[PDB]
Amino acid sequence: WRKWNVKVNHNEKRYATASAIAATAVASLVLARGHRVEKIPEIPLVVSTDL
Amino acid sequence: GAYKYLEELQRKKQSDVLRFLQRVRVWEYRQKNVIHRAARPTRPDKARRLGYKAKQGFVIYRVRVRRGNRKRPVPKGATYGKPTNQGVNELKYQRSLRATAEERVGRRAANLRVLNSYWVNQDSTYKYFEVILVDPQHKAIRRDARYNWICDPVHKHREARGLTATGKKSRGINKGHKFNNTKAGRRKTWKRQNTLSLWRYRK
Amino acid sequence: TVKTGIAIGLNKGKKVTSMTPAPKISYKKGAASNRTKFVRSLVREIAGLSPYERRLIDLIRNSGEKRARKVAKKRLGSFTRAKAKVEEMNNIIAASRRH
Amino acid sequence: AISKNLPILKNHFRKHWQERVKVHFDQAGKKVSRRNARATRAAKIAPRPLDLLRPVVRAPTVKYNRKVRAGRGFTLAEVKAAGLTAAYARTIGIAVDHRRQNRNQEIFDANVQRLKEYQSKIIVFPRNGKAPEAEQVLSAAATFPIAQPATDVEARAVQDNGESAFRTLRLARSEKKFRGIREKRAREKAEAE
Amino acid sequence: PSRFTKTRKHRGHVSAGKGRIGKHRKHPGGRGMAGGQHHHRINMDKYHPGYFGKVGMRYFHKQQAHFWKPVLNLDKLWTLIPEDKRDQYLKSASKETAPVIDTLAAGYGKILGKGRIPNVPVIVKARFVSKLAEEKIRAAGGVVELIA
RNA sequence: UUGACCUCAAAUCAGGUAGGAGUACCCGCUGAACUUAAGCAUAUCAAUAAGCGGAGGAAAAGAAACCAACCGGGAUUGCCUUAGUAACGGCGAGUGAAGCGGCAAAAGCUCAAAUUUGAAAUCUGGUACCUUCGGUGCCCGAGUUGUAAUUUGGAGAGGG
RNA sequence: GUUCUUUGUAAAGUGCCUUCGAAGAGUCGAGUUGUUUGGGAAUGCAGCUCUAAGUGGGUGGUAAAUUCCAUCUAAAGCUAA
RNA sequence: UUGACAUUGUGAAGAGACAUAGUUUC
Ligand SMILES: [Mg+2]
Ligand SMILES: [Mg+2]
Ligand SMILES: [Mg+2]
Ligand SMILES: [Mg+2]
Ligand SMILES: [Mg+2]
Ligand SMILES: [Mg+2]
Ligand SMILES: [Mg+2]
Ligand SMILES: [Mg+2]
Ligand SMILES: [Mg+2]
Ligand SMILES: [Mg+2]
Ligand SMILES: [Mg+2]
Ligand SMILES: [Mg+2]
Ligand SMILES: [Mg+2]
Ligand SMILES: [Mg+2]
Ligand SMILES: [Mg+2]
Ligand SMILES: [Mg+2]
Ligand SMILES: [Mg+2]
Ligand SMILES: [Mg+2]
Ligand SMILES: [Mg+2]
Ligand SMILES: [Mg+2]
Ligand SMILES: [Mg+2]
Ligand SMILES: [Mg+2]
Ligand SMILES: [Mg+2]
Ligand SMILES: [Mg+2]
Ligand SMILES: [Mg+2]
Ligand SMILES: [Mg+2]
Ligand SMILES: [Mg+2]
Ligand SMILES: [Mg+2]
Ligand SMILES: [Mg+2]
Ligand SMILES: [Mg+2]
Ligand SMILES: [Mg+2]
Ligand SMILES: [Mg+2]
Ligand SMILES: [Mg+2]
Ligand SMILES: [Mg+2]
Ligand SMILES: [Mg+2]
Ligand SMILES: [Mg+2]
Ligand SMILES: [Mg+2]
Ligand SMILES: [Mg+2]
Ligand SMILES: [Mg+2]
Ligand SMILES: [Mg+2]
Ligand SMILES: [Mg+2]
Ligand SMILES: [Mg+2]
Ligand SMILES: [Mg+2]
Ligand SMILES: [Mg+2]
Ligand SMILES: [Mg+2]
Ligand SMILES: [Mg+2]
Ligand SMILES: [Mg+2]
Ligand SMILES: [Mg+2]
Ligand SMILES: [Mg+2]
Ligand SMILES: [Mg+2]
Repeated sequence: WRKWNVKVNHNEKRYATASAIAATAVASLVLARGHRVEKIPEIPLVVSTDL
Repeated sequence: GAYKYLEELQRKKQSDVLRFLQRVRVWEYRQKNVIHRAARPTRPDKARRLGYKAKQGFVIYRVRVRRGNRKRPVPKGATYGKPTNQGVNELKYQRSLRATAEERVGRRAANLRVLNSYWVNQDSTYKYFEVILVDPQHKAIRRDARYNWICDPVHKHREARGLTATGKKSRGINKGHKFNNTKAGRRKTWKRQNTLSLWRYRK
Repeated sequence: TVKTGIAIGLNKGKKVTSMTPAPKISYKKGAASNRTKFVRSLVREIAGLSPYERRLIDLIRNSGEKRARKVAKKRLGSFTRAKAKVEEMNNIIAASRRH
Repeated sequence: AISKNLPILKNHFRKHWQERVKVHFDQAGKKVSRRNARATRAAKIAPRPLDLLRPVVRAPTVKYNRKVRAGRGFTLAEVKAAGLTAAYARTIGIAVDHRRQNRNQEIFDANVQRLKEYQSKIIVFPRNGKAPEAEQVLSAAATFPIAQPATDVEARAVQDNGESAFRTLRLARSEKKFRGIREKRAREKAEAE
Repeated sequence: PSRFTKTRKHRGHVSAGKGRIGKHRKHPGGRGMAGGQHHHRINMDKYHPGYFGKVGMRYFHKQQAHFWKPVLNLDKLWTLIPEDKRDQYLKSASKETAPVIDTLAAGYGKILGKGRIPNVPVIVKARFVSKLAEEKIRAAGGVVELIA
């Protein structure tokens, strides 16, 4: 009966994922994180719906 | 029919005809064994309103049980503990004398199933009961959509578990504010109200 | 009734166009019936009075209805049953040893 | 064992409580299980919905009586008025409650209407076997939602007849309060020899 | 987490921050609320005056609900109308067509008078009012209509 | 003399059934003290441990002698909540539930008490056959001190 | 889904009129003792003594007398989730 | 150990009351 899971306010959860999405633009972050995007066409990288 | 007559007559236990009857019968029983087969209900109107039927695979046993308090056993009255528990002698027992009645004939006829039971008499030493029983492997019973429930295993020794009418009574099984303690059955609801319920996401 | 339509006072509560339900027969679990009247009548005269009933109708004839009630209250459950028992005992008296 | 300026607490942990700790680790499992149960029952239950037409009903007590809410079942009078018997009603996915009573016409009609709508929006396949497969609408609750009845209009004329609300309350409180005492005076002054 | 905790920091000292003289022992002043009228009284009076003894009448089998009656002050009151509609009523403040506010429908049992509503007329439906709430509501040309 | 009945017996009589085990969970019985109260007896630990009888795959509970006091709800069970609250309590230490509301799941019913009386209409068993979890014929038997159909309070029954 | 027997001078549902309308006892309830409960002039359970009625009975969380009101229908019984 | 109540029924004589017919109690 140790606490295993953790409550996080839903809205704070969203703030976080919103921030996280915003950062998937911003090449230097993507670079800093590992990730070999030093020669992708552009960022955000968007691709055909055909995928 | 005559059963309505028998019913009303039976409520006049102070009446001259009935105390003659009470007095002769109660001597006769006391002469017989403490548990004995009864040939036929002696209150046929009572038996049949508790589920009895004059077909084969229905049985009546008459049984006798001592009256009075449960004297707490214990050598010489010694309790070995706190004062609140030093009683020995005004101690009363939570089951009815009729439960004892049932349970003893029930052990005497383990091939049978106790269906129900009723009071017939008493003196100062004993209460006397007739117990009505059903044979769950009699084909007469095993057929019979009305009684073959009693054939399921869930109903073994109902008398030993508090499931006859006497037992549900003493167990306190009744709806309402007066039965909060004892109703979903008391050990179980205690356990309920003393369980710590923790959620993954603590409430 | 009819409720007043406000939130305190005598017939407090919301007004509602109202209906009154068909009676439930349970609700008549008390009632007589020719059969029970007859059978109870008959058994009574088969088996006659009982000891406390016998002391009761003496008490009445010889000591009044108030001292009968007091004793009958002790004998039975309580006071409302004592009222009934004496009443009944009174009618044994009337009907029988009178007219 | 008492110190500092702290609230007095009441932590009932003086019995062998560690023997009755239920941790719901099986929250996810149960949910899944419960979901599978419903999928299963839906399938077994052919095109029938998973639930029964429940009636409208006004909730008990001063606190919730403002709101209206699903009841157990319809009442012999309701069923009758919607033109059916209860034995049949029971087989046609409708809930029937011999215990409930109608004292209230607005609720009675609401309910009868419900039964009309229900009957019109179902189809009852023939007894035989034929089975013209018809696609199951899972709920019935969702299909026939209980709504809260409109009790007025948004704007309207101001009728101020003059006599204050507060004092009507106080007086009404008052009348009640002295009702018995005035009755004793009525009685006692009636026994004017 | 344990990593941020003084007991990691006490490792190596002898007494774990509990002192050499006084020690850390099981239940020095007794357990729980022990001592209340005796060796813990100074703390109990001060911090908890009121604690021992009785006041007032017992009430057997009290059912809160009986007494359910939330308050709303004039303070708010216009809050019980959604804003789009609010401005429409605020301007064109009038008889003939004034807003009906059902304060029971909003879940309130009593209207009270904290302070100042605009001069606009309201029709206020409620179970109870405070003499002031009504006075004020009326001086704007509204009324209270008593419901249940 | 013969033949019943009632009650009571006996059989290596025909066929069956109980025991013991397991026992996490379940239905009951019986029943502590350590402990807490800074001592201690009421209280607490606890309607707990140990002891005893009895079940299942769940058990128990269950179609209201309920809850309410409302515009009333509506079998039972469980979860969230009511609430560390009403209340109990050397009113000390301590203890402590329920009604409403939301949700999981949903399901409802049968006896007794009734003249079939123009027909005991009911049933165990043996037996022969058969299409064998059973059916039919026949025969002993049960049963009127009442076995079927009909009725269960929501009703419902007899007449028209 | 198919297919074969029609069970039947069988069974059931519904509307109006009339008369009926059986409904559980050493129980309910009461005193007292004891135990238990949050349950307090007594929450349940049990022993002993008393022991009902039928427009009755139970309950309505402060004892009692009176008068009403509300609500169920006990002392028998089965039942999946 | 002592009392009351229940187990507990039947006669007869004598006391005891509606207040010198016998229901009732010792
Ligand atoms: Mg036999
Ligand atoms: Mg001991
Ligand atoms: Mg004690
Ligand atoms: Mg089963
Ligand atoms: Mg409790
Ligand atoms: Mg937390
Ligand atoms: Mg706890
Ligand atoms: Mg402890
Ligand atoms: Mg677990
Ligand atoms: Mg559902
Ligand atoms: Mg088909
Ligand atoms: Mg921490
Ligand atoms: Mg760490
Ligand atoms: Mg560190
Ligand atoms: Mg340091
Ligand atoms: Mg340092
Ligand atoms: Mg260090
Ligand atoms: Mg240091
Ligand atoms: Mg320190
Ligand atoms: Mg040290
Ligand atoms: Mg205190
Ligand atoms: Mg405010
Ligand atoms: Mg043999
Ligand atoms: Mg065994
Ligand atoms: Mg104990
Ligand atoms: Mg310990
Ligand atoms: Mg101590
Ligand atoms: Mg100590
Ligand atoms: Mg000590
Ligand atoms: Mg205790
Ligand atoms: Mg044990
Ligand atoms: Mg098994
Ligand atoms: Mg299950
Ligand atoms: Mg079961
Ligand atoms: Mg019923
Ligand atoms: Mg109601
Ligand atoms: Mg319910
Ligand atoms: Mg004190
Ligand atoms: Mg405290
Ligand atoms: Mg306790
Ligand atoms: Mg609900
Ligand atoms: Mg069923
Ligand atoms: Mg009944
Ligand atoms: Mg005990
Ligand atoms: Mg008690
Ligand atoms: Mg009273
Ligand atoms: Mg039965
Ligand atoms: Mg059951
Ligand atoms: Mg003597
Ligand atoms: Mg004897």
